[PDB]
Amino acid sequence: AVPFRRTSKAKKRKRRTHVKLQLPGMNECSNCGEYRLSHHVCPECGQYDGKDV
Amino acid sequence: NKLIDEITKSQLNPDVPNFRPGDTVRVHAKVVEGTRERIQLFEGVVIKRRGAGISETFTVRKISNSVGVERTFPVHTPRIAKLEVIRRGKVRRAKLYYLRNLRGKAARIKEI
Amino acid sequence: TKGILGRKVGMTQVFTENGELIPVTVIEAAQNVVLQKKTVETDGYEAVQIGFEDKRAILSNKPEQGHVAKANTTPKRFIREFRDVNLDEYEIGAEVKVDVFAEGDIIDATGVSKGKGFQGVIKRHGQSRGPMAHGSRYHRRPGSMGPVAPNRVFKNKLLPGRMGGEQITIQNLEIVKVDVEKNVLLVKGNVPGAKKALVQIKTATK
Amino acid sequence: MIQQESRMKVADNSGAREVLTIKVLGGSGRKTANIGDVVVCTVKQATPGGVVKKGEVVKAVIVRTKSGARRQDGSYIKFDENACVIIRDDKSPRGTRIFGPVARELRENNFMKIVSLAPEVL
Amino acid sequence: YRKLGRTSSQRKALLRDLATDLIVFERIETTEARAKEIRKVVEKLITSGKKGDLHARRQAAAFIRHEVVEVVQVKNRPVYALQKLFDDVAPRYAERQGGYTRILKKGPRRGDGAPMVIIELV
RNA sequence: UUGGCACCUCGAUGUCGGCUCGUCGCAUCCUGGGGCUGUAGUCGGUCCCAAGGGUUGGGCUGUUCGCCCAUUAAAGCGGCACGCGAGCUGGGUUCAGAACGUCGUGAGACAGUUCGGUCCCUAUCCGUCGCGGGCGCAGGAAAUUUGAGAGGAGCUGUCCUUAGUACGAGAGGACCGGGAUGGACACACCGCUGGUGUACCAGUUGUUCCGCCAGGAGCAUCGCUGGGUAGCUAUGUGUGGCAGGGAUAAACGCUGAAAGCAUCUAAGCGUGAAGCCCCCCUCAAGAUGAGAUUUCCCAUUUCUUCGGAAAGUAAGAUCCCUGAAAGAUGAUCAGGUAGAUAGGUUUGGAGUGGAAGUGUAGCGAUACAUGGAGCGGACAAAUACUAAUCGAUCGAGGACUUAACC
Ligand SMILES: CCC[C@@H]1C[C@@H](C(=O)N[C@@H]([C@H]2O[C@H](SC)[C@H](O)[C@@H](O)[C@H]2O)[C@@H](C)O)N(C)C1
Ligand SMILES: [Mg+2]
Ligand SMILES: [Mg+2]
Ligand SMILES: [Mg+2]
Ligand SMILES: [Mg+2]
Ligand SMILES: [Mg+2]
Ligand SMILES: [Mg+2]
Ligand SMILES: [Mg+2]
Ligand SMILES: [Mg+2]
Ligand SMILES: [Mg+2]
Ligand SMILES: [Mg+2]
Ligand SMILES: [Mg+2]
Ligand SMILES: [Mg+2]
Ligand SMILES: [Mg+2]
Ligand SMILES: [Mg+2]
Ligand SMILES: [Mg+2]
Ligand SMILES: [Mg+2]
Ligand SMILES: [Mg+2]
Ligand SMILES: [Mg+2]
Ligand SMILES: [Mg+2]
Ligand SMILES: [Mg+2]
Ligand SMILES: [Mg+2]
Ligand SMILES: [Mg+2]
Ligand SMILES: [Mg+2]
Ligand SMILES: [Mg+2]
Ligand SMILES: [Mg+2]
Ligand SMILES: [Mg+2]
Ligand SMILES: [Zn+2]
Repeated sequence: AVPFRRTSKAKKRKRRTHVKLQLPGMNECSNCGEYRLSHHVCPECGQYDGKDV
Repeated sequence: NKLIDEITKSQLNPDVPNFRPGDTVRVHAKVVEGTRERIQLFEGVVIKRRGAGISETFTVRKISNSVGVERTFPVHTPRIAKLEVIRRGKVRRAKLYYLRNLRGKAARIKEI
Repeated sequence: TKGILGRKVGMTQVFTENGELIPVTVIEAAQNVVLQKKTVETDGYEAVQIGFEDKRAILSNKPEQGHVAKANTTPKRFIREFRDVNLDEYEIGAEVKVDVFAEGDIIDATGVSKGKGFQGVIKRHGQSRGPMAHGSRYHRRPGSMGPVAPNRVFKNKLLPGRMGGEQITIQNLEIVKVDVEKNVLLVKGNVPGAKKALVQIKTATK
Repeated sequence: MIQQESRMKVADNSGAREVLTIKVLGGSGRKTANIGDVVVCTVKQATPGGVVKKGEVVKAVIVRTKSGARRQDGSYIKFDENACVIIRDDKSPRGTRIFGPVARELRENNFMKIVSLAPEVL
Repeated sequence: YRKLGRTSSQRKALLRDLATDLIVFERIETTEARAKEIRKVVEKLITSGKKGDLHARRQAAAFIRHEVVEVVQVKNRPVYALQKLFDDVAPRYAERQGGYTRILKKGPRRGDGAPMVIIELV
């Protein structure tokens, strides 16, 4: 039910070793020349990097 | 499954006539009594026909000595010498389970 | 002792000559090749390594290609070792057909059971529920974790957790039919795993 | 599929009309009795002037059940109700007549006198 | 099939609403889970449209919403979503076996990070 | 156990019985082995070895206990805070109400009874069960594995035969051996029998809607009702505890002195338990003691006086994307156009049970025909129609010593 002891700084920091974000999966487009998520449409060009819209 | 169809195909009894739930059938069932094999007639209404291929079963209901008896058979069992359709019933559904709660007159199936 | 690898196709039923009706599992076992023979001199134990199903090149790597090239065969989906075999039988690259078994042969079927995921003690360990009424607030729970004295829980207090996907051996299944042109075994009763599951059929240890 | 407290019609000529199952015989923790199994039972309803009387503790063989029986040929039999026949320690009925159909399983369990007396054996 | 955080009746209403939106607007932005369910339902409506007969029209009518798409003018009569499905949309997929929709991934929505997509006819 | 003492706890160590979950001891209830018997046989008695497994469901009472009914091979006795209330119950007890008997002048009280009476808590740590990430394992990889070590399993009835033999005056009635078939328990699986099956099919009520009719839709527990696919399932089905081996316990012996005999013991040989160790099933090299086999990649560039460093890569892996046989999430497995991975489409299938429209008959409700029709989630096969585009990221260059070949 309740913490028996306060958690130390070290123990708190160890617990947070895995609380982090991953870098987004992205790459530079050819037509745009700017970064985009793979398998997404590129807004810089304004369409899907390959398939024109 | 196409491979299970191919493997079981040889065990499909082609002598099996066309019957539906509601039909009155006479099952000529082989019966191994003591030592010598015997034919016991079981005549009743087909209550249910379920499953596919070699696994297809049907159930025949009769009232024997004022007690409902249901007999369920594999369609392709070789322990059925002959299955003859005695009369074609006019019913409105595939499973005649409502017959289990009806006795005489109320349990009559109209013939086609 | 003979052995083969097949996929579970599914279950059906067959009428025996007697007239009895038996449930069977259909095991398809096409494309079993002998890949490697392990000896006491080289590996420390006798075993024959059998590769089962053919696999597209782009699904195989160079290490795999190099290992099946020794047996002049294509990459294989499943590779398993058989111990207690006679290595004098089995040439490297030889096919292993389902006619190594005969109708009436008693076999052991080994496979991975179906995955049920996270399961409670009622389904996973067959424990009893608490009462559902009479004021009970104890239905599908694991029971006392143990006595007080040892200020801790003993090491096989059964609890919820991931359920199936374990290796299982069913012992003493009768082979009911062997169809070589279809590479099919019919085994009386059921064997572990979903449809399409690897099944290792070998001669009964007993 | 008969257990302790299951009631059964008595398919015979003895006084008993209805029995209550006290015990399935043949095993320390045996839950359920099927066609051809012997149960110990008490008589709950009796026919006035019958041989077997109300409150009597008797043995009975189950001769038909709603939970029926599977047969080796892959066929099944199910009846519309659960009935039993009161027997002696030798498998003979206390009554002289058996009423209603009776399952062929009795012949295999060696209840021959019952099978002979039955109007139909399915 | 997906439960989309909705009861059975709520989910049928949602599918009918989105299916009609895609037939009427020909391109809509929605969540990925919704789009992956909509493609199944819209492609079956277009199949009905291609079948073209009264029985198929009435199967579609049981599903499509009674929405006015436009008012065309001969007198000015409204065009209903069902009419657009059988006269405009279906006929333009007469030589295309299936695959009447496509889903373009867009990016996460600000207020809830929901992965948004364009689903469009073609 | 009934007690004695008052040492921990009164800034709380919840107290009876039951439920759930067990685990341990052996002073053994059953099953196994054995000695003695006032052991003819069948049954027993008593003692020794033995803790592997097993050890029932009800009636009464809050009960524990106990008596009883019916079984069973047997219905063991104890410990674990009289095991287990941050796991449950709350009938009893130990609160406020009320009443009876009784005691008390009374307020009230009990070697007593009776009816009623708030059971809180989001898990920090260790522990337990599952599941990932990191690094290690003197190069980097992909598979296949050995098994130190661990866990699981371990129960038992009845019938037939041997044989109405042995034994017995009869009555009765075996050992040992051989067979069959159960109970309970476990594991797997859904072909069967059933259950469920809220995006399957049908019937049907009320009311609202789709302009009306017809045909449909909404809401009423999925409105209700009758069925039901995949999946998940037990009450369903298959299978298991087979048969062994080694060493032993109690015990029985052989040979055999000490002790010219005798003596199973001192030297030395054998027999001999459901028990021990194997055998069977599962996990297992973080087994840092980091094992083995097969196969793959190779010795790159620029720096660093030096040791070493960093930066492109190889084999290979990942991100990302389509998913399910997998799944809380990670993971696992199937795929990513070197394409059937999913959706669609086409053809099937199960399932439902005869669509709409039209026609015919009927005054009509309705019936019949067209036509096993129409519909048909999740099942099957084909088909590249839609989407798995395009990218990126990580990932060796192998220390020293000695010996042996060489
Ligand atoms: C014969 C009994 C002996 C005493 C019992 C215990 C005690 O006082 N328990 C409290 C408990 O009350 C609640 S349980 C309702 C509390 O949650 C629990 O922690 C705890 O305080 C109460 C029942 O009296 N003492 C330490 C010794
Ligand atoms: Mg699963
Ligand atoms: Mg229970
Ligand atoms: Mg509850
Ligand atoms: Mg401790
Ligand atoms: Mg509703
Ligand atoms: Mg003192
Ligand atoms: Mg304190
Ligand atoms: Mg002892
Ligand atoms: Mg009571
Ligand atoms: Mg206590
Ligand atoms: Mg308690
Ligand atoms: Mg506690
Ligand atoms: Mg007075
Ligand atoms: Mg009270
Ligand atoms: Mg909790
Ligand atoms: Mg924690
Ligand atoms: Mg260790
Ligand atoms: Mg089933
Ligand atoms: Mg089913
Ligand atoms: Mg309505
Ligand atoms: Mg109308
Ligand atoms: Mg309303
Ligand atoms: Mg001597
Ligand atoms: Mg020995
Ligand atoms: Mg045993
Ligand atoms: Mg496929
Ligand atoms: Zn671009």
